[PDB]
Amino acid sequence: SKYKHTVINNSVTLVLGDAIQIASLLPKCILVNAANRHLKHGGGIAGVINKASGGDVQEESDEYISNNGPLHVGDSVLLKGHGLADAILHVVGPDARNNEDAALLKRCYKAFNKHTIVVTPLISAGIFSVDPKVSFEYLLANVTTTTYVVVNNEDIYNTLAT
Ligand SMILES: NC(=O)c1ccc[n+]([C@@H]2O[C@H](COP(=O)([O-])OP(=O)(O)OC[C@H]3O[C@@H](n4cnc5c(N)ncnc54)[C@H](O)[C@@H]3O)[C@@H](O)[C@H]2O)c1
Repeated sequence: SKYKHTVINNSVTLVLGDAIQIASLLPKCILVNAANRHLKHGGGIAGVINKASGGDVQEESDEYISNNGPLHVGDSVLLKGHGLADAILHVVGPDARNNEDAALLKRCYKAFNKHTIVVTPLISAGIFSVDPKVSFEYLLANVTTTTYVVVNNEDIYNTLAT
């Protein structure tokens, strides 16, 4: 403890708190960023990750994109951790505002499985406007590695913890 949490299965623990704070706690982990195709970290969790790095994350992201072009929806890229974690896995969830289908979360969450310990927000559950329950279902269905799923909204936590 130290945070409110529910163990869902052998792999997944749901945590009420801040993903950055949970990632700092763990000696070894990857932190997941809920990113857009251009890795422009203007807001949401992406914004808070970038600011916690003092803009180091945006700097790196720009270099990656500048040289490699935009990601596809459902793609991910493992980049440096900038002291927040061992590395940051930037994952591009579907944006329901752009009629992108929630089923692309399968690709997002499968990318977790090659990592030993993952700390993640619910992908697409913010401004990308996927039902948190739907995002969580896709996570449980596809994630097979040790994962701390961190939500900062107690009402969302209660819904998913039932
Ligand atoms: N031009 C641009 O900058 C541009 C354009 C289009 C889209 N977008 C991006 O789309 C992104 C992704 O949307 P999304 O829904 O996948 O992301 P998200 O940040 O919006 O939401 C993910 C979930 O995690 C929660 N959360 C937020 N901060 C948290 C924290 N500290 N710890 C744990 N949980 C936290 C949110 O409340 C939400 O439930 C935006 O953050 C933004 O970067 C940006």
